[PDB]
Amino acid sequence: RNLNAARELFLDELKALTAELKVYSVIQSQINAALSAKQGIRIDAGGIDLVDPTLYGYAVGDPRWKDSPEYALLSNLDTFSGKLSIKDFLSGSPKQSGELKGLSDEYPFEKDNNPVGNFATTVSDRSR
Amino acid sequence: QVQLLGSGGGLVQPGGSLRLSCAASGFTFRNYAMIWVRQAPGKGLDWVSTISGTGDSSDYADSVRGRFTVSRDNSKNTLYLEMNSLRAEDTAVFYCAKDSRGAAAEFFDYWGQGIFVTVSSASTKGPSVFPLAPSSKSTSGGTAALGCLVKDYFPEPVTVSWNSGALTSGVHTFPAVLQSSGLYSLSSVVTVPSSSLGTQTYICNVNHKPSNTKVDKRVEPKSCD
Amino acid sequence: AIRMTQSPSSFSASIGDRVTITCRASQGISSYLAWYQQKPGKAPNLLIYATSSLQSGVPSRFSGSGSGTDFTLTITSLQSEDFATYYCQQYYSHPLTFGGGTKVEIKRTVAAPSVFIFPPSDEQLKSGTASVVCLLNNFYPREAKVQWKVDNALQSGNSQESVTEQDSKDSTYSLSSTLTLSKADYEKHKVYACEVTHQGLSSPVTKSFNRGEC
Ligand SMILES: [Cl-]
Ligand SMILES: [Cl-]
Repeated sequence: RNLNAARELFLDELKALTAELKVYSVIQSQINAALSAKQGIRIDAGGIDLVDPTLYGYAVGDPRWKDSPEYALLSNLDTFSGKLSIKDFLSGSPKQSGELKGLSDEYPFEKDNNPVGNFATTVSDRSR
Repeated sequence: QVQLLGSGGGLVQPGGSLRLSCAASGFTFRNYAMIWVRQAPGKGLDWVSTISGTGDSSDYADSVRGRFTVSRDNSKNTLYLEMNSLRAEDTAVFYCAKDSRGAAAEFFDYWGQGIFVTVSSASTKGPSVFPLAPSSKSTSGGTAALGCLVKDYFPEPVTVSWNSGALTSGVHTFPAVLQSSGLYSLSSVVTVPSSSLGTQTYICNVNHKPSNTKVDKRVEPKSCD
Repeated sequence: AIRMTQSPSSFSASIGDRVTITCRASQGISSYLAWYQQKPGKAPNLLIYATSSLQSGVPSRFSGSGSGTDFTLTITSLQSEDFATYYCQQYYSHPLTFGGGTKVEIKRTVAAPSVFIFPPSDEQLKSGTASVVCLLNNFYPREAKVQWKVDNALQSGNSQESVTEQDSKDSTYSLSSTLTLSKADYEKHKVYACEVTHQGLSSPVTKSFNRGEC
């Protein structure tokens, strides 16, 4: 009952967080690259697909991918469509970091008040 | 300076439409997600819609879904809210607001001044503007009170300024009371040196936008007994 | 909707008091909470974001704290210009939701009103109506009693009152009372008087005029 239910709850809860963190880790990579190159970033369907098993150490076709915490988290977002863009993920529910709305498909690099920079900050705040 | 100048408000029949407008300047508008917030009379703040920087994404409160559309023009630096199928419950003040940081809609450092929306089948009525003339009956020692009664108008609001904005010190513009007639009335008053009455000109500038009323009324001493 | 329950809905405090506004979320929202001030007939201003980051230009007497579900806004040393309504706002998810608001009012010492009266304009009389205005200026507290008398005969159901929001420097109120009559009624009677009763006055103050000396 109570101790063991709690134990299972926490184990599951931890897997969820670990998955989400791993996703935000991939998203933070993309951003950091754009910042390093002084370039813009595309977070729409022209950016990377986050429902790629290879992003999480699984080969394509591996049947266990479908049973992964990553797939569990990603496929249950209201934005999931088989694919899932950065924007889809960030604006998708339910996840432990909530939702970002008013997201644009593209953030251009600009010398002053860098859009990509402002994107980086808000994602950074969510991935913490 | 950062500015968000709102417009497109006013009085509309139930079922009618309005297009709220908010003209942005002093920041790179295209990099800020924006929101619309409404505030019904005597109520708190309610989020209405969100739009992304580029305008390629929008969200809506469930009560306005389908009948309100948010949009933006990034070349002209304008934010829009198209409102259809309006109900009494939509009567409210609407604020546009910019995100602090811009990339998403989260928390809002700049808010436009409210746009008044009244939904009613009643007709517009412009105010009479009458002077509340300084006499000794409104002189208390060195201080004189004078004002303007802004009477019998609909809907809210009227704006009153004194000497075209020059005089702000001592001005009290009271909240409007809804008369039994169904029309509003308010006074704007100011206290001034009773020795200025002789020499200095006092003019209230009353604006009622729904009626296109723009009065400038000289208020002049009138010795009573 | 994540529901934000604010408490209390209002309070009165003296200048210098420490005051605490509470905001409870229907579910966890991590740190994604902000606070706004709204002075009457003005747009809101951002005070605090991320639970406890102070917005540039805001005095440090404002501080936010909380985690998850319970959030607090403290004003550590209340000032006269802190008269406002305060709202919390979550941004953990959409729809963005706001607390019901807390109206902060300010206790101060008694201040008596100055009382002014205005007879109706010639211009108005021409139109068939007559409004008489009685102004009470810069008083505390809000509670006041204005009575109209015509030829020394108490009026009833005959007039309407309006009251300003509290001043930002001295925390007083002003009040209008407006008596409305037809030109026909107005011209029957002679003596028009408002009698103001207020804590800051020892006996009532009466301002009045004779119709035909205007
Ligand atoms: Cl900018
Ligand atoms: Cl005091």
